[PDB]
Amino acid sequence: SFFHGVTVTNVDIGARTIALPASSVIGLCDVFTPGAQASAKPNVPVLL
Amino acid sequence: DPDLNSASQLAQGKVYWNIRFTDVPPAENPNFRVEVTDQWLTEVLD
Repeated sequence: SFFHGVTVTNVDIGARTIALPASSVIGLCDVFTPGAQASAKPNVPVLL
Repeated sequence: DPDLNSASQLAQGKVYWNIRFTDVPPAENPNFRVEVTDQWLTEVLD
């Protein structure tokens, strides 16, 4: 008697769906003047 | 659409509908083709 009772198990043997990662994400790097009105730091990436 | 509603496209929450139609084009060039014939010329006999 290794188990006495109901045993409900999810077997999880479906075929997974595959999606496309990202169509167009544009990596940009051009110069700018850091200061008061510019909210970014001169080396960190900023998501726009 | 049958081919785009696959079992894997529907599993991601993607369901496709096709709307095909035709517009009403503006009649910018209405052509009229006049011919003078003699088909009903024998109609003036009776």
